[PDB]
Amino acid sequence: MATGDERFYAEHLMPTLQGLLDPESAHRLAVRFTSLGLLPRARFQDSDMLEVRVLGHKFRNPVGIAAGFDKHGEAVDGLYKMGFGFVEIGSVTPKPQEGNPRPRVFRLPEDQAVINRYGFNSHGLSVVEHRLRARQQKQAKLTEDGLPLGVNLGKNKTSVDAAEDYAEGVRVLGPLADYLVVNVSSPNTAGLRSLQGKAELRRLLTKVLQERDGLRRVHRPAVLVKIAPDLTSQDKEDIASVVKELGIDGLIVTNTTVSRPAGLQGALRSETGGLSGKPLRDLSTQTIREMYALTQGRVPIIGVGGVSSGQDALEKIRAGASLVQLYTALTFWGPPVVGKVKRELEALLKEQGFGGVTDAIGADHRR
Ligand SMILES: Cc1cc2nc3c(=O)[nH]c(=O)nc-3n(C[C@H](O)[C@H](O)[C@H](O)COP(=O)(O)O)c2cc1C
Ligand SMILES: O=C(N[C@@H]1CCCc2c1cnn2-c1ccccc1F)c1onc2ccccc12
Ligand SMILES: CCCCCCCCCC[N+](C)(C)[O-]
Ligand SMILES: O=C1C[C@@H](C(=O)O)NC(=O)N1
Ligand SMILES: [Cl-]
Ligand SMILES: [Cl-]
Ligand SMILES: [Cl-]
Repeated sequence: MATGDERFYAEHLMPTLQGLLDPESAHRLAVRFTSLGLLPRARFQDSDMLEVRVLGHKFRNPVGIAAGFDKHGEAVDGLYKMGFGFVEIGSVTPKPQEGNPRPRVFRLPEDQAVINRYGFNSHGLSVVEHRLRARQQKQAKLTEDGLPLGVNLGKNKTSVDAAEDYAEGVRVLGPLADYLVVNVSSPNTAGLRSLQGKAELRRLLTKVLQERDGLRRVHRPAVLVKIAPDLTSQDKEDIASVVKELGIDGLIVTNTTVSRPAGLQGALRSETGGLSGKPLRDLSTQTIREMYALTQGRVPIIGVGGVSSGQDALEKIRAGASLVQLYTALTFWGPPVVGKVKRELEALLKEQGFGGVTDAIGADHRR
């Protein structure tokens, strides 16, 4: 049973490594091991119940790795090996940039949470382009086999024209991606989340979509917008409106939160940055629920924020997500968490009378 690796990781290896390594070192080591395929056995075999068709693609299972883990596209193949149904790399900025000073990442173990203020540390588009080009046909085969690749695009700290930074990303990495994400929801770049005062969001996304439409057909990715959990009701209404009007392909709901929910215990709760993990979970699920309603269920949503179990995944799917991602849970529980979530989700689907993931998408809105 896989529960062996799961328990060993969760109860012994992971807490040991947490005591030995600072969180940024732990991130770097996890990326390096993953990149080399040095992974526990992923004992879980994906069943047909977990397959999802969305965004022009087959997804063998609906559990992805969220942006921010493999920022620079170094570990994509090991992430599939780990059992993820899809991988999102980035955020990638046009020019290389260092990000914020260290320390810039903090664990809140008591809360099963993380706070980060990386500030879009990125190798930049050219480096990532060449890295993805080196495995482009391997990725075409993976995609055809139900294992798509997403690329999350960011902007540089000193850029004078945000829309131009995103357009550069679409031109350079769009041809190498199944989907692109216009991340206008980092907490850690000044001005970024403001990329929604309405006619200006419309202006940005129109430029992005024009650049995407200009790519040759087999190199033309889906375009998604990733939003924060901190938006006003007005901002959410506005985003829904623009997405419908422009024919944006989907939404990623959500990025980290700049809020600090009552009840956090970790000593580092008042560090600046975005909060992820358990305390974000229900805020994210509620944002999914509202965006699904505002878009009439016609816009695919990738649900993200605090997923650590099959129940967490199913709640997001029933709220409206077609796919989910996780990050922070991997940091606490290690690679076995991926099989755990998938096994649990399959069991819950059966118990609740769903034929598969597809049948559960948005199920709460139909009761
Ligand atoms: C250390 C860290 C770095 C991240 N960097 C990125 C990023 O570069 N781009 C992005 O869109 N989201 C970034 N995120 C946000 C995650 O993609 C995700 O939306 C969020 O952490 C919620 O999921 P989780 O609770 O499962 O971690 C980052 C998250 C963490 C924890
Ligand atoms: O704690 C982190 N990694 C743990 C510790 C190092 C080893 C590791 C982790 C998660 N899988 N794994 C791992 C990956 C491949 C093979 C064996 C492993 F054991 C971590 O990784 N990304 C982060 C970002 C923010 C804060 C902490 C972060
Ligand atoms: C970060 C330290 C923990 C790393 C765990 C290494 C497991 C690699 C598994 C290799 N093996 C062929 C036995 O599966
Ligand atoms: O979009 C992002 C970017 C990131 C960063 O600080 O690099 N941190 C986040 O939490 N979300
Ligand atoms: Cl093993
Ligand atoms: Cl409000
Ligand atoms: Cl405090």
